[PDB]
Amino acid sequence: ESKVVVPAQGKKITLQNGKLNVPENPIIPYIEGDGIGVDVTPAMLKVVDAAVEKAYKGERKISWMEIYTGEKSTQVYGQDVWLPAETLDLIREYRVAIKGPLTTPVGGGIRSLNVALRQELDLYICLRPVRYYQGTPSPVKHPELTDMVIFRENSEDIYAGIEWKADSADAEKVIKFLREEMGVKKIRFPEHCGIGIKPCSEEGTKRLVRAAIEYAIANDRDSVTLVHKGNIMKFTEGAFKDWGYQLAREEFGGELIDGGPWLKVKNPNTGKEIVIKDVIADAFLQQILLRPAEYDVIACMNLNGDYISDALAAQVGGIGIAPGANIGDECALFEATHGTAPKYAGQDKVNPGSIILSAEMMLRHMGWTEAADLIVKGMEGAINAKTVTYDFERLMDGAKLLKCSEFGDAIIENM
Amino acid sequence: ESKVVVPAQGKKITLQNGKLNVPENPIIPYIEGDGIGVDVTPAMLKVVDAAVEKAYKGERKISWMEIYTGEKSTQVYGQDVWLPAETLDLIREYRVAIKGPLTTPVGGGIRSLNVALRQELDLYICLRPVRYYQGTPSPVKHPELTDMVIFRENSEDIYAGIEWKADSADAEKVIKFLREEMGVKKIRFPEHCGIGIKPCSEEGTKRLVRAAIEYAIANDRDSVTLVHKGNIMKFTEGAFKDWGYQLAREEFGGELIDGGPWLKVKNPNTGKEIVIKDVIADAFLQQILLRPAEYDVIACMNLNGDYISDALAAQVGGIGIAPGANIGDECALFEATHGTAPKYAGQDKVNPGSIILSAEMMLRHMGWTEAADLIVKGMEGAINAKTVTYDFERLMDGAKLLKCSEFGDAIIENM
Ligand SMILES: NC(=S)c1ccc[n+]([C@@H]2O[C@H](COP(=O)([O-])OP(=O)(O)OC[C@H]3O[C@@H](n4cnc5c(N)ncnc54)[C@H](OP(=O)(O)O)[C@@H]3O)[C@@H](O)[C@H]2O)c1
Ligand SMILES: NC(=S)c1ccc[n+]([C@@H]2O[C@H](COP(=O)([O-])OP(=O)(O)OC[C@H]3O[C@@H](n4cnc5c(N)ncnc54)[C@H](OP(=O)(O)O)[C@@H]3O)[C@@H](O)[C@H]2O)c1
Ligand SMILES: [Ca+2]
Ligand SMILES: [Ca+2]
Repeated sequence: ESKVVVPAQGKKITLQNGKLNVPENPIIPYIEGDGIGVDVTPAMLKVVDAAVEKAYKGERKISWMEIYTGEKSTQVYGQDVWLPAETLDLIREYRVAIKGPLTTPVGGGIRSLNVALRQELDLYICLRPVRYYQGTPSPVKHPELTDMVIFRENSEDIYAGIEWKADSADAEKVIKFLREEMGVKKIRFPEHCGIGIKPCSEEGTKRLVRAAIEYAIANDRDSVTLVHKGNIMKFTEGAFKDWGYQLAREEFGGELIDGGPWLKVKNPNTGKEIVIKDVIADAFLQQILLRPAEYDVIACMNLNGDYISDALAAQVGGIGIAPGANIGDECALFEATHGTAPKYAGQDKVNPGSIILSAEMMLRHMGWTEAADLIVKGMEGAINAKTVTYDFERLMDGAKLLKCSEFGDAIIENM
Repeated sequence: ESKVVVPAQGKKITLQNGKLNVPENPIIPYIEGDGIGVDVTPAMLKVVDAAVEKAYKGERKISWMEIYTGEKSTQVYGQDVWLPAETLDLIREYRVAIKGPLTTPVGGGIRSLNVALRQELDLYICLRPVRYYQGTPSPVKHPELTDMVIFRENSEDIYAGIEWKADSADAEKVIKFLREEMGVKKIRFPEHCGIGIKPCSEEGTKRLVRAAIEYAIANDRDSVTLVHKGNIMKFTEGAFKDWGYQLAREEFGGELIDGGPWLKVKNPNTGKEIVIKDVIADAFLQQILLRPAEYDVIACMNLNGDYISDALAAQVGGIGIAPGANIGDECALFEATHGTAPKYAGQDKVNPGSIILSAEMMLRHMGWTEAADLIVKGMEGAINAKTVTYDFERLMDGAKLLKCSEFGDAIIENM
């Protein structure tokens, strides 16, 4: 049977014509998450409820509905149930959901549950905004210069999970086919050799870049940068870059700037010129440290987006406070972006900032911008007050050490 | 015919039993490089000659021999000669060589000439040391904490150059084979889809990691860190990690630290315990900013090494002064690690620091440690004197602006 309880009071969010219809009493599924999920999720629930309560004076209220994935799912549904079918059904049915960090088992041939959720629900946009909160300790001199939004492709690239183990019958079969049927001469050592496949498609690329450009338009951003390693991977990474520029030209009236290759796209709402440009991935990892102010919206493939989002989070001292969304055409899943940190689980110690800012993204996605703004306001005030969790406090002079739950309260206090 | 002139005075370096036999008058092939190669290469030649002259009081002298690759090769050997066979022969024959940056053409289906040199000569180690020079402007607060040596695998990974263009007959053929014969269900969009292949082998992994560990032993370093994304790419990146730890156990008496997974390897020369450990790639890009002091020698695959070496160079304000070597069992090629920057070519403007420090690596590789030490000493003094090229000067208060050639002289002045 199902162990999920549909809330008595509460109504389902619907989708008509690519627009969400959010009732005053939306049911929002949430996954508590394993490890420190037990610490950060309740802090998130309280902070969100408070922002919603304050923003709309009791007129609106989320009906939270617990659903399962990860270690907790095995405890609820039994031994080998890490990702129950009903969880996929419920996220699609209720349109908007949030999760803590997840335990994926090792030794049982199971692939990342985070990636499973993204792929099964076709949540092809991994959306990671990275900004600086004044007062956050940072290893760089000018973290305030970083204000970027990463659009990471979620459905393709080496993340597809297509690979075969060295010395397996399947690997030999693939290698045999490549060498004998495809005439491949470039495998340096064809014995005891693992093999992985990297796909990149026009449709996959264009739906991702389309979203990145519409976002820049909607939020009056200054540029979209395609980041790629196309000089070495001509037909995957290079094709991503070419398809990206082509989409700009074909759907958004992009026009050559000078002799190229950059394009200008006219914001139909503000008349601002949005620059469409590109940077090679290795150079980009240097540019985000050396010239962060020159970058805004980023569009890139799965693996590059993984690396870029994490490298940027570290700049802004945001390793434990980086928000994230996974968005598709039919539903969306917001998430803590850190791991399960089991050594601290239950100690009410870790930073709930990441999952709280993903909840800020969730509220904004719902059109509840007022409540979202209150969360941003609360976060800004609490950090500026130097009333923070251990991860910040240990890097600061004369700050005040707060528990996880207490930092949640400090956010509410600063709304 | 050949347009290379073998120097009248000078003798060939030989190799016996994995040990270089370097005469007092070694012939060293060099490739000038395109674009700013014309600026940085002569500065390198002068600085090296001066260090060698001073170190050994005229007893030793390099006989430089120009050889060709890139744009200059087409001017010397004709239209489509970007990489003449003789260049590969000469680098292998003379054992040690150095190059400026290279022009690879676009639009002619030619792959990276840098990668061509590495693969054709089986230079399977890309060696990139990253340290801080006092006085260098840096975007981070504590660049002095960064002192790492990157061992980047050079012969495998997606760099192999194995891929087919979307909509090509070959791509369809591969995709057909994967779906129908291999039962692949994970290609999200199989139409208009480019495909690349990622190989990783036991032999490829182990020769790279073996070198990294022998280096840590020889240079009394504190740890070797395997960096990988093995949680997503189990059979390539994950296999690299497993093979790395296994090599440590099997060849260097690595023993479990606590419950693992880290190992300790006893330095047979100093008795120091070298830690063998591992970090996931996205987290590692955060750790190099947040905990740089915890890292020393790094061993990783081709693409990850590309990104890591560049991200680290940016930390230490070393984007134009990062040295690099490509080392195999039979020869070695030292290189400027920046591009050709054609907008400045011939202006005697850019930083020759990168190619000069690669020449420092070359001299050290030759066993000429005294001359190498003089280059390090000169570089340290010149930068500390704030007498530097435009790339440093523009980031500094009250420094003195020097031309490329003049910075070369300043290095000599500080020896
Ligand atoms: N099979 C599983 S579950 C698996 C395995 C590997 C990777 N991953 C994935 O890779 C990512 C990293 O996970 P992981 O397991 O390797 O890292 P974790 O062990 O979960 O966390 C590593 C460290 O990050 C810091 N940290 C994490 N969350 C924090 C918070 N909210 N506040 C303050 N500090 C925090 C803590 O650092 P300090 O100890 O220094 O304070 C913690 O010890 C996650 O997305 C995870 O899903 C998953
Ligand atoms: N087909 C070819 S040749 C190709 C194409 C793409 C990439 N690549 C490879 O990718 C890497 C980057 O090359 P690229 O062509 O994209 O970059 P480049 O145009 O060669 O250089 C880009 C910028 O880097 C800075 N720079 C480079 N060398 C410097 C030095 N010695 N001193 C001071 N500043 C320096 C300059 O920045 P500022 O203008 O700000 O002062 C320069 O404008 C190279 O390894 C290259 O081989 C090659
Ligand atoms: Ca990540
Ligand atoms: Ca590079």
